[PDB]
Amino acid sequence: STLADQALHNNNVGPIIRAGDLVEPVIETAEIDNPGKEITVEDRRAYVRIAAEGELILTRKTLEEQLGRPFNMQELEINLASFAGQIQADEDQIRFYFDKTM
Amino acid sequence: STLADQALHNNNVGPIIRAGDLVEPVIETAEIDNPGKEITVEDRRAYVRIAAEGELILTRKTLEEQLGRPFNMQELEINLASFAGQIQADEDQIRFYFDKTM
Amino acid sequence: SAFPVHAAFEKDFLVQLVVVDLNDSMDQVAEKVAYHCVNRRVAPREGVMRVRKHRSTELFPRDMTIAESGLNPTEVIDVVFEE
Amino acid sequence: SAFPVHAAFEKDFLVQLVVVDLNDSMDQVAEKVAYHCVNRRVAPREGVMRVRKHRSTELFPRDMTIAESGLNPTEVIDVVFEE
Amino acid sequence: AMHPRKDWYELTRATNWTPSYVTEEQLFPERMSGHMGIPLEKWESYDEPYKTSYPEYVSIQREKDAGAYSVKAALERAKIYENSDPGWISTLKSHYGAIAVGEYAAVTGEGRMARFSKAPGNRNMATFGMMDELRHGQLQLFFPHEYCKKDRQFDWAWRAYHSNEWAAIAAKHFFDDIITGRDAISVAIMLTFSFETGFTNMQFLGLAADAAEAGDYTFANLISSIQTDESRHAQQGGPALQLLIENGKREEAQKKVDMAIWRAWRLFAVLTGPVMDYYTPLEDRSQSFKEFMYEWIIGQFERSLIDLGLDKPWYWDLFLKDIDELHHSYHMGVWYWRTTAWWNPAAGVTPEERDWLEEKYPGWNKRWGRCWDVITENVLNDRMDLVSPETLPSVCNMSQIPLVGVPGDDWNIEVFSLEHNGRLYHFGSEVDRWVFQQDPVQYQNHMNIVDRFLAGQIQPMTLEGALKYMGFQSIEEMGKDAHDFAWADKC
Amino acid sequence: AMHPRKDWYELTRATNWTPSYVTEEQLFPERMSGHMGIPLEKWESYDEPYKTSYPEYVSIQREKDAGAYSVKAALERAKIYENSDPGWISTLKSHYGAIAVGEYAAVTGEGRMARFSKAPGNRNMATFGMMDELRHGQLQLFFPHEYCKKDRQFDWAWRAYHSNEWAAIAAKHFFDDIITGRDAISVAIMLTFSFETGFTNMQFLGLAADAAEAGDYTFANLISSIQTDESRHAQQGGPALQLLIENGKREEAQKKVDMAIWRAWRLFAVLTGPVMDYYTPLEDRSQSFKEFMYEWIIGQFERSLIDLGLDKPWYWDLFLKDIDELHHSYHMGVWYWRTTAWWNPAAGVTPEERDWLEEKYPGWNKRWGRCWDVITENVLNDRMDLVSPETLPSVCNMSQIPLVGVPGDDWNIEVFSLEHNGRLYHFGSEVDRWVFQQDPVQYQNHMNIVDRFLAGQIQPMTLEGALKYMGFQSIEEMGKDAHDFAWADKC
Amino acid sequence: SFESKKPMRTWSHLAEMRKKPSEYDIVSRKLHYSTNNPDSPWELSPDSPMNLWYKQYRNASPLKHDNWDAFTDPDQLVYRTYNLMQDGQESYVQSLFDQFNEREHDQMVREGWEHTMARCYSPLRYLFHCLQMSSAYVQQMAPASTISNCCILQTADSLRWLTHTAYRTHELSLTYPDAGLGEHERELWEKEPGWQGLRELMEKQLTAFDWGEAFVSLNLVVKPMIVESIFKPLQQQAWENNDTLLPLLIDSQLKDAERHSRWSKALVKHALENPDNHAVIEGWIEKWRPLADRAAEAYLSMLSS
Amino acid sequence: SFESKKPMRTWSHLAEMRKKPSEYDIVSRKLHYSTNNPDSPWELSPDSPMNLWYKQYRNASPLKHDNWDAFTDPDQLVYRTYNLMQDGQESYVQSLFDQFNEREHDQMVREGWEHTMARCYSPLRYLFHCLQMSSAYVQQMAPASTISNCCILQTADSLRWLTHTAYRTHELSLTYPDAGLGEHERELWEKEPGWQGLRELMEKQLTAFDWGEAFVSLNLVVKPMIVESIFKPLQQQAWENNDTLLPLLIDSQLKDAERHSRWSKALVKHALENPDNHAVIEGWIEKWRPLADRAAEAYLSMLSS
Ligand SMILES: Cc1ccc(O)cc1
Ligand SMILES: Cc1ccc(O)cc1
Ligand SMILES: Cc1ccc(O)cc1
Ligand SMILES: Cc1ccc(O)cc1
Ligand SMILES: [Fe+3]
Ligand SMILES: [Fe+3]
Ligand SMILES: [Fe+3]
Ligand SMILES: [Fe+3]
Repeated sequence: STLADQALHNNNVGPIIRAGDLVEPVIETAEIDNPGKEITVEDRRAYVRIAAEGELILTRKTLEEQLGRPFNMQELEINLASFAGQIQADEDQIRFYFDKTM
Repeated sequence: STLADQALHNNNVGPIIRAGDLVEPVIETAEIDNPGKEITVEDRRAYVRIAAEGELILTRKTLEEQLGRPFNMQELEINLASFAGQIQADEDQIRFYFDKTM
Repeated sequence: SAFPVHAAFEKDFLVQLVVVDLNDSMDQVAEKVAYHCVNRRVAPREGVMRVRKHRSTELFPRDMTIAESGLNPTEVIDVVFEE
Repeated sequence: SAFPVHAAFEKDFLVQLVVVDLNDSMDQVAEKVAYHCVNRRVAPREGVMRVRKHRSTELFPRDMTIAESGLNPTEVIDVVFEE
Repeated sequence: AMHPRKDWYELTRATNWTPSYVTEEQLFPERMSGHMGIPLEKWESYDEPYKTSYPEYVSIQREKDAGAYSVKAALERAKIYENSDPGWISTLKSHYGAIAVGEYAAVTGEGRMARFSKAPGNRNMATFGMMDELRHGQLQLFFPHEYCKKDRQFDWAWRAYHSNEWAAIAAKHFFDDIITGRDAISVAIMLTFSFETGFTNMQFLGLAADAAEAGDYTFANLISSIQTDESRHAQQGGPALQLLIENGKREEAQKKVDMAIWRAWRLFAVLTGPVMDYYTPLEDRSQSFKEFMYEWIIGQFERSLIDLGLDKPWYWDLFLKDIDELHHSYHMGVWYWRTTAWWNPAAGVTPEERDWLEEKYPGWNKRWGRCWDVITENVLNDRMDLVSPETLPSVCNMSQIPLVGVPGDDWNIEVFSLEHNGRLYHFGSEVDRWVFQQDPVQYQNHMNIVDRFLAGQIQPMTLEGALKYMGFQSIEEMGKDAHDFAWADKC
Repeated sequence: AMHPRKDWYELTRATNWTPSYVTEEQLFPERMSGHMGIPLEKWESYDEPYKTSYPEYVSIQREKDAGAYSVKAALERAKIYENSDPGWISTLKSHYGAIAVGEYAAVTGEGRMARFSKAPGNRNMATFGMMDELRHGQLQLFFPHEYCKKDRQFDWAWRAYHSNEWAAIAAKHFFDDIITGRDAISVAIMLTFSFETGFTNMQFLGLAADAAEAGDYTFANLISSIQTDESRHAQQGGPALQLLIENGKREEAQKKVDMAIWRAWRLFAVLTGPVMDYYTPLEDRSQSFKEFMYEWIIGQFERSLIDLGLDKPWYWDLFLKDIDELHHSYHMGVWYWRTTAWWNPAAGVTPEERDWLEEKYPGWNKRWGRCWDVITENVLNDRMDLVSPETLPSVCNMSQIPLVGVPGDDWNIEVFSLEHNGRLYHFGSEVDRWVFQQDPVQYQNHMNIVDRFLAGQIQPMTLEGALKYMGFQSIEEMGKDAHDFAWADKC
Repeated sequence: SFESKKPMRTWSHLAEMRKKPSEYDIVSRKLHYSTNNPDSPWELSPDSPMNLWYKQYRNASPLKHDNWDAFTDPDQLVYRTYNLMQDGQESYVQSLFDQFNEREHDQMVREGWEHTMARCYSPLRYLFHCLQMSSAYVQQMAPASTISNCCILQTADSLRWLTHTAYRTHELSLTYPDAGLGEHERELWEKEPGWQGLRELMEKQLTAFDWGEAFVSLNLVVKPMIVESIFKPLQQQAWENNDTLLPLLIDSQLKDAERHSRWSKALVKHALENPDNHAVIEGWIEKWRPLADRAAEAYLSMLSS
Repeated sequence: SFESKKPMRTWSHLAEMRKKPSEYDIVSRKLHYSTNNPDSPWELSPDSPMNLWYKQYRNASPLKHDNWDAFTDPDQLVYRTYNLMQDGQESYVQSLFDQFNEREHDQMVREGWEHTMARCYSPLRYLFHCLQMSSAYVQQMAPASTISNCCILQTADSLRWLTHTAYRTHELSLTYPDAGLGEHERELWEKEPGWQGLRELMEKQLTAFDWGEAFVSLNLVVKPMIVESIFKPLQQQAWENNDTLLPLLIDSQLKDAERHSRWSKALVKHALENPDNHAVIEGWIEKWRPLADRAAEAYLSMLSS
């Protein structure tokens, strides 16, 4: 249960992006829009688990620049297969976050 | 040149359908809409060459029934990668045909 | 006289329905259960097979019958080897 | 004194640019062409290499030079073996 | 110009009013609404975190489907059916059979909320939820339909829920308990929170990873697209839970979550466990079942549950032990009784696979390996009668899955029994018994397949009789070893 | 209600009028229009058989692209680049380099017709044609762009037409002759009829078949989608030809078709021939190059040409002989001089492959096999200097491709030379010389790469100097044996 | 003994069709397994609360047919084609909103029209949400998946109308901030006489739990009344007040409304294969018509004031 | 000696950008290889007829810039996004056509309006086709692919407008079969005084072969004149004659028109980086304005009659 305890006591938040054209742009966006946070990426081929500690923001403006084509925030739903953390989303950005620190 | 002569002296007309959801329905449609004509099919995996002697008709009504969903004739363009014969097309059907008999 | 029980055989992975007879001795019960386990998922071994109510410590006497045992139909038993 | 010709070597698959010398004998021309063909795409063989204008029937004399041949720069020659 | 959603969104959910011509309780009856006496006014605090609006929905869902169907069309000739490992094909058969018509049933759970939830935002998000589950049911009938002409087992994508096949009964007993059989708030907690944020990621994304490794992009692309919808409508449960907690109903909320998670666990252990650790070819196992559980259920889901203010379930330690053990026994059972499945279980115990299992589950060879040794010996000696059953397994009165334990060197098996209203029930865990005791009226007169067999409802009382009762319409439909025992050539 | 296209279509092409403020010849100058003196009124008979209208076009093309991009996205992780045979990767590099920016050039051919054709229906269909070629150019830059980060040779999808690399010059000399360098009617006949109904099927559908066998569905799906557009806009040529014939211009029409078909043939023989018979892995060769030629060029295209009332080309028998022979020599050349290509040619002469070649081309081993024997021996003996050239090949003044013949047991090679305006030109066939003689002002002062080398335009005059002139910006970009001679391990 | 059978070209339940099964047949037909066992709709205790609910309100409905599953949506819509259709209609409406806003349409309406909109239009969000709730109830109770599917799409359409109304209420309030737009609709729905007939109608309709009565009251009584007495009169009023957007918007909503009427009428036709059903349906229509008529009269009196 | 280089993240010509290349950059930039060799635009004899044409009408244009390729469409449209945008706008227009036809819009226009449409609207198909031809010419001659791409899309938009006009001409003729709709437009274009200024303008513009003069006359003179003097006055006339469809249609066409003006103005800005270009552009505008003004006056006089 050491293993289980350690797995539970994480503060990882962020998007799980399904395989497709949003994977690389979302990783790059996570890096740019969260300076001074380490972004972790786990590649499972069909999806990529992208995370930061405590909070991870993706802005529409940055994602549009990294994707290279016009992009509305709601379109992320086409490729947002899951996420860790609670979510707060509007037309300008999405925030993945935890209220508690474990 | 026997081989070449024989290849040239054909009267085969009909659609070449690219791999996708239109292959089976077009074959079935060719059979139904041209009773008393033998329909030949050559499967090249990326496309299928479908032919009859002299004339081959595909009607929108039949293709819609064989496809199983609403269908306008012009949509065949999404999957009509090439064709043998001259073409006459309108909203109700497409006709592949030759003027000459070789 | 058919008497359904649910039986767990020692070293097997599951509990199975085994229909025994009201008048079967525990020795016979054990054999009827063993039929569905030994040489299927459980290696044969030396020793005397015993029957006990599931998770119980007390073993039924070898000669005791299902009728004499007080067991009710569809109750769970274990079949185990003497320690 | 550089003299470019286009040469087709017997049993090879193409014509190549070979720069020879105005004063080269046909024997030397043949060797300069052979360099780019024999043991590359053409098996070596016994026999005397000869030079002729492309598709011509007449062979140039072995000792004749490019200057004496009347060939113009960038004209096509064949290098072949005596029949 | 167009005005941003944030400026008008509140009006779309400004739809609660004070009833005058019927009573509030008549309009929202507790048995259907599950509001726990919390008055209408309190429900207006409900705030769905993953919003959409109708014009955005139809536009985006149009795009999602165009992608799913385009990929399917483009890959029809990729020879998946012909060239795939048979274990992978069985994984498809299992999935579509277990899932397609259950998705369609989830429309009803969403509908229950759309009509009976007192929270206006919930009623609207449930409307998109109804639409999403309609999409999922239709996709997961359309996709396998082309394989009907290849294999009668694919008929079960449609047939399974219409049958009394043991696994279909386990699926229906679960879904009818958490989706279609309870009030709107129970649905919000048990379906949208517990099942849909908790477990479905295992089957729709964990399995997608294996599908991608196996080179089945039609399937990986399909189920990962489906999960993008799940990720939105599953967000109805959290705000409900938070509202219940704020209104003095934490204990009630916690019990519902605990029940739903355990019920989901037992079902996923029998469906997803064997797929991930045995059916999927070894080379395509992105992670083990346990590793995926620790990623999705412990690392993600349980951490989210704590963040929202709930507690780890009372049965935490039992659950962890189960993750190490249960699916190995479930797999063994499904395979030994393969003839009752509509898919072809792969044994998955070649020496190379047994080494992997030992690495992922230290001690495996001294436990399940002991039984697989006996089975393997019988196969190598052509004693095929000893690899097919001549009796029924005993079945849990809650999960509808057979009662199992740990075999081999440290044998341990426990059945948890209960006398109730003149009847003897048997459960495969302390938690399953506890679930029954939480709400006996939901379960008490249900008869499991073994109960029916003993009561004379299955005639004749034989293997063949049971197979007919389970809805098998021809011999080809019954499950066989995925590789026709060709794996023995590796032993 | 909406009115059917047939009821209003005529008004969309009722756009000819009689000029009053400038002359008809000023508005449609012969050098740009190519109307051959046929008056405006006669052109109104032009009737495009494959119609579309603007609203249908944007709707359908939206759907076509959604499919192409969705498939690409879904298969990014299919390991094509990593797991494909290197011969297949070279096929991609060759294709995108030879095609992408040429598609964009075809926009100009379509534009020439949209402005300068006297036929109103032609001007409208040419407008959709401009749009189609824009699509094709953009698709075929977008698709390879992701591989830039993997391999500098993919840069040539963009760079090739900006270079003086020998194959890029061959491509540009052809496309500038039939697409961008002639009047609108010549474009209609040479591009839309001859090239686009005749030959492109080889590269966009024949190759798609091999791609599907090779398991590259992103590519097969892409190029087959592209060809659906080709099938529509290519239909501008037939009605032009029929109109020319009706108006006493059969001889002129026939000559243009004959010229274009031959020019296209020589280019496809060097591009598609080696791909189909050598680069594509043996297991993925759906048919041989010759078999595809007999399907697409003889069985389909030539039969259509006869149906429209034209004659078989004068050079028919020469063409048939060429199909048996030319591409084998072109392949040998491209491979021996591989360092000048931007792709990595695969030799394709393992014993298994040589057996296939012998079956598909009886006598192959006694011809090309003789040279491959010498090469193979050198490779097996590590005499690598003998497998790289130390001089330039002689180059055709029309096709810009080296001058070849049949090697081995029945050696035969012929160069067709011509003195013209104080200069000596060399052609690789009777037909190529004939093409030059049809229109010397188009060609007479063009210098091929060997002409430039001899005239001092390429400095220094060495292999390295030529490679720099051809635009190679680093050593990794120059072509090598696809398998690093690993094929020798099969010999 | 079992028999050996070969693969079928389609699902076993469709294998007997003469025609090749359509997309609609494949993904829509015979999906409610809850109708298989009359004693236990759901796979639980036969007397579990939801089993008792279904046995009473679905299985025991006086509206009876031995094969509800054979029902066919006349439009044969599936999720995929619904979204194609509605993305089309909704893109059109959104384009109208954009263009009319650019042209400052709302500033040009007749004096006082904003007050009529505030009183007679904006509170429609309540009515449309009632239709949405009610449609969802028919969905969950209907005895065939092909029937429920029509109800799902109708629930979605009701939310579409609700959302139109919300958007326009907000938008109008930007030009007319002192008319109570977006502020007073609950008060009007609750207290304004012109809304009380509709509110009484819907509160009562929402408590008709028999699936058949729910369907008849909703789709054969309430919804046709809304077309005749709300939608079309609003268009007429809009015309008289130089509101040129509302009539185009309502025309789009009416396309949905006619579609709901088409499938409903098709269900009635199916039901009438059983002669007993005419009196049942007619009885329910006669029961609800007075409430529907009073609702319409009160609304129209308000719109006329 | 050669140097060893590693893979680039993008095309070699974009590798020096700071920003990650967009879809637009990847597929649009620096595609005209015909500008690489000033002596031989095309890979043929340097004095081949088309080489002489390009050397005269492109390379020798007095409109000069050392880096035309750096031009950027302000909208950064590619084929893919153009079709998304236009399928949206065109679906909207087609929906308007459908709905207004259902409502019998054409029967309700003011007495005699059909005659105004026949004379002043239907012959626009000729003018729009001239714009289409002219746009195609600028496409083929422009010295950068990013410029040509804007012209391709503008050629397509011109055909879109032509097609609108054809459809409506036919549709109007169904209600008014005795007004010459669909029959007399060529005669009007050729002979009616109100059309002669426009026809003279376009025939002359179509024979301006210098790429720069073609661009300036088309996009800076003719097209803005059409917006001011044809499109907007037709909307006003339509309003006065109870034609409510035409103004909505023209509003959609005006979106395309403003887009053409946006890229044109962006090209002018790019060109003006070279000070010499102001006098060249200004000179061409002054040259063509009188023809454009006379065209407008004649048309307006006709529309007013
Ligand atoms: C991705 C996303 C964007 C907006 C939103 O409201 C929800 C989700
Ligand atoms: C496929 C098709 C249909 C109509 C038409 O006009 C052309 C082609
Ligand atoms: C069976 C099912 C139901 C709902 C869901 O989201 C997933 C699977
Ligand atoms: C290079 C090219 C041009 C046009 C075309 O249709 C295909 C290929
Ligand atoms: Fe779902
Ligand atoms: Fe769900
Ligand atoms: Fe093309
Ligand atoms: Fe083309």
